[PDB]
Amino acid sequence: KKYSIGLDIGTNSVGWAVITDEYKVPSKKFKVLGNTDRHSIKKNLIGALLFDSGETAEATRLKRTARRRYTRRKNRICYLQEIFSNEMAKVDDSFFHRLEESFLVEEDKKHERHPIFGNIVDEVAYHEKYPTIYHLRKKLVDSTDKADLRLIYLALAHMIKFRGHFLIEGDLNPDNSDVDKLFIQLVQTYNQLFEENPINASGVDAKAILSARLSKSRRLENLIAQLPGEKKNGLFGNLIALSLGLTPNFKSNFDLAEDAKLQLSKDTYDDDLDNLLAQIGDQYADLFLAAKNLSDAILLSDILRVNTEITKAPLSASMIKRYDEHHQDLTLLKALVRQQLPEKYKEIFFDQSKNGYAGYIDGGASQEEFYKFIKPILEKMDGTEELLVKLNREDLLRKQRTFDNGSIPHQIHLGELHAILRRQEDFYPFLKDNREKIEKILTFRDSLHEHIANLAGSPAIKKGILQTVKVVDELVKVMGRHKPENIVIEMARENQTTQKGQKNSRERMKRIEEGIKELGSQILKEHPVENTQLQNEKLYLYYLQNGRDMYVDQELDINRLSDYDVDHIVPQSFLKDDSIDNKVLTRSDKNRGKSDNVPSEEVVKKMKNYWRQLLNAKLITQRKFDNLTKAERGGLSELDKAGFIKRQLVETRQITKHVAQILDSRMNTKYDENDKLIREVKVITLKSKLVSDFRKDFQFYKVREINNYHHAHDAYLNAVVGTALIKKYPKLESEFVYGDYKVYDVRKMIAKSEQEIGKATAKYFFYSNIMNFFKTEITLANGEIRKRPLIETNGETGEIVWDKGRDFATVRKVLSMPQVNIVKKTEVQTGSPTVAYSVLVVAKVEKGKSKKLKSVKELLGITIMERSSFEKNPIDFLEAKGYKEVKKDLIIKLPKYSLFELENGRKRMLASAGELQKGNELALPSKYVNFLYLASHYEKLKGSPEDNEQKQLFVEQHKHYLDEIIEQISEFSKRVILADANLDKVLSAYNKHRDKPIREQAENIIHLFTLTNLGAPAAFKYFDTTIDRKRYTSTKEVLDATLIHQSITGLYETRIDLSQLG
RNA sequence: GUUUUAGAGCUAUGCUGU
RNA sequence: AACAGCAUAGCAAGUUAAAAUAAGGAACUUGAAAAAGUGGCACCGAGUCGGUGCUU
Repeated sequence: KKYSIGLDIGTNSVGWAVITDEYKVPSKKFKVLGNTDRHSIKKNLIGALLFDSGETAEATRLKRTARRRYTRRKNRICYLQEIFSNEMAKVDDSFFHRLEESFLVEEDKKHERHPIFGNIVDEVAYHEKYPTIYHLRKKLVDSTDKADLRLIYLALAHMIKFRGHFLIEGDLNPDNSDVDKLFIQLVQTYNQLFEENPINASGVDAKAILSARLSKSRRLENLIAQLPGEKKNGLFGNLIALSLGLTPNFKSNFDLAEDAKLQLSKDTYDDDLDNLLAQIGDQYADLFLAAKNLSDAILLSDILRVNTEITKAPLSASMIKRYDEHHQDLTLLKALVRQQLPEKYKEIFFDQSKNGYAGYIDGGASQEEFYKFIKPILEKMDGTEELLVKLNREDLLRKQRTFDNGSIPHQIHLGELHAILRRQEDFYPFLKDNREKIEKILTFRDSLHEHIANLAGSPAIKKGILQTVKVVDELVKVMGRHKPENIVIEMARENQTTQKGQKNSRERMKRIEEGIKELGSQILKEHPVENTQLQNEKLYLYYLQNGRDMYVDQELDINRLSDYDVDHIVPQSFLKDDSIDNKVLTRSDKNRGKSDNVPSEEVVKKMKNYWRQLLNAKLITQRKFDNLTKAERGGLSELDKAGFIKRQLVETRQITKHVAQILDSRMNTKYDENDKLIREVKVITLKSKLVSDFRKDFQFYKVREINNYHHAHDAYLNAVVGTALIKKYPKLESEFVYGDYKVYDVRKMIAKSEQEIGKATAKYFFYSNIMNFFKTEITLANGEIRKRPLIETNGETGEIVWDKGRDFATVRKVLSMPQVNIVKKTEVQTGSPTVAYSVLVVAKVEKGKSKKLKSVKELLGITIMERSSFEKNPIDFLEAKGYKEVKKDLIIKLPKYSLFELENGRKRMLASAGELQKGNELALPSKYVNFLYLASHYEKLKGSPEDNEQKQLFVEQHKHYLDEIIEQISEFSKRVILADANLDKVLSAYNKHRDKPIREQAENIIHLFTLTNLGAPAAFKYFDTTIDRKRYTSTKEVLDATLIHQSITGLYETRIDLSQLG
């Protein structure tokens, strides 16, 4: 019908949900297979999937290769031959036959040994007049005389063999060229991916500093001599060092225990990069990928100082100049060494043993070794002017080919192709006809698996992408091959692992330190605060503010933190951002004025001076002070409004764009009479902050530890928000919906007056905050509350979008729904013996002294050295192992984590051949979940005072809710886990500590949820007592149990009963 | 970075041979 | 004499291109495999999902 699917892709889960126009989750029926009679079943459309990482055939069939690029080359040269064949059979004669047979010696040629034309004359003359290829190419470029079709063929083959990369899309231009703008892009990406400890480059002419002709060390040092805040050992210093050709290290910045050396010119680059990334984390995979575009530009600048003409390759001019210089130095050096200092001449030009000059040209000698060897002679030689500096400048006797013929955009090549074709349009009639096609093939650049492998990242995300694609295909096949109207994609942020929770504290500690030493106030001396206390927002802002209120000149008291209030410089009605850059402290928020704009001018005039000594201390940023004094330049403008719109609705991560492109290409396939792509399935991408604030605002709280439902919860919410946005603002689709859409402007979205023009024009909105229509009342910065219509409808078509009374109840029901599927992906592992996978075998064994045989079933563990021999002849294998009369048909392969269930619906998970794991999940009511979260967050409410006090009364009324949650876990434990002594200790301790404060009770109940937690048994702590794990050694009760084959998503289930077999 | 083939080497001396 | 192969003693000089790449001491069905397929529709309820109607 009308429906949608949200997704949330991470390293540990894939969520999925299905909604309708009213935002209801359908509930349907599916068939049951197996051997019992549990025919009736019915499920929801909400679930999640989990898989464990590790080396596996899946992890290998997503690897890196080259043979494929090589065969791409062979098919493209074959295509060249295909194009040339017909017109040569129509122009040349034995042209093609002689060129293929070139390896044969002069007794079986059956033709003439001169492949150029057929005479001995041209042959040597060819390279005599065209020694370096650039001669030939330049000749075609600026020559109007006739040429040989075969020489054009060879030249064209050369340019396509060395074509380049595709790291930049579109035609070349200053936007995607030059140096300074790319440096600006790098610093902007750094300053975006961090919120802390920034770097400001105010109009530094980076091109003149980086493109200057210096050594590989001095060019690094040159910019490092600026940017005071950073050091050469910093991450930025390592980045800039990497993007020139040195060998930096990656140890100290990421605190790793293994040395990491990486170099772009080195062949093994990507393998080291992805190993590093999979070690550290995938959020940082946007800082190295912005230096591979700066090093390319820098090398282009280094090679192309020249550009005498316009219709030439400046690289070609530079290269031919280099060859001429190489010849000239050949002659001079030759003369000097042979004449002036006659000895050692053989040692330099003929020895070839210690890699002299001839050894460097012909032998396996390297440039650095050659320079080291030739240093002493040049040092001790007389008349060495104009030579020594160019030695360590690396510009002596340079080969025309080095490690820099990859860094090379294909636009220069295609432009020279176009120039050559234009020069020779008419002589060959097919050149004009097929110029478009040859351009198309030489610019032209697979399958779903190959595209998934194409993204540069750790294998975890790639596995997640593959599983996402399979989940999408399954979901679209459930609904009768009907395509959706909206599919939101949203990335799952990784929660802090308590390691990065300290590093940010250290960074803000550095901030407060540098401010305190720059200014000189003894705030730290009067009050000692450590990083465990920097986590307090009000305290850290108090230290940021030196201890003085900014709207009124008076010192702030320390121990009256309850009375103070936190405000926003930008009112939340205009923009929703809560970070430190837009949070300040004051006695009361009533000093801002009576307007809704940035604060009044009457305040800034008084404490301008205070704000200068705040800003020059580097403790606040330029953008922060810009928002502080936004009122002096007129106020809010259309450019600023569009800026906030784009910051709130437009993404910056390219990997999300990549996966969105993958799904858009995979699903959207229909076309029209023209060559336009009919985009019937829209793909919408959002940030996490929207859903986070939605939950925080409308009290749909989420807890992660209780069970695995939160992934699917976020999956539902994201699609819910996305459909409302697309249905509310159709014209803003070009901002977040992917595709080549029609651009728009800033004048049509912004009105002139709030109440005098709002709701009186076709224009959408006036307040810059997009998410205001989610709410029912909009609070202003002055205390006035606005009223929104009960039913929200689109003014253009006339269709409703939002129902206040129905949608909230439906969403609350969806969150309170108790039956949500979770599934663990079963896989076979590929690659103190280790068991690859166990087997189930029925056979006859000897029990007693008379060797009397009886048929049994036992769990035998095949080792990793044994699986192939098991495959070849399991009958005699098991006969040698100790079994007799094995049933080949009844032998069933069992991998790790196979689902077994017993009476009363209890489920068990297999861990090894002699141990077991839990296999059931707890379901808890939404009200109890809410109470648990609120009790855990009594001090960390981080909300308005009225909401906070209402919540604490809510907590303190329902003191019995503790009693029936302890009850709830008790009967469930007695039902399933059967750990009697353990329940005995837990309830004894609980009755012991009944009267202790509700807070301290809360997190310890959360800890006690570990017994019901899914996975291997694990120890935990109560208030003061410890509980040790109870391994499930017995493996007999699984013999009469039942096998349930749980699917990839949980939709289809088939159950096999082990009691009937054997 | 690796392996072969084709890019007529010259002058003066001596040697074997067809 | 011409030429091939040798022992000299000196003099003039370098970057392109096809080829090669691994004997290394979830569950089910048809198919070797690439790959094809397998699980009905509405209503009222809601403790791991239940009931009713139509229809395979």
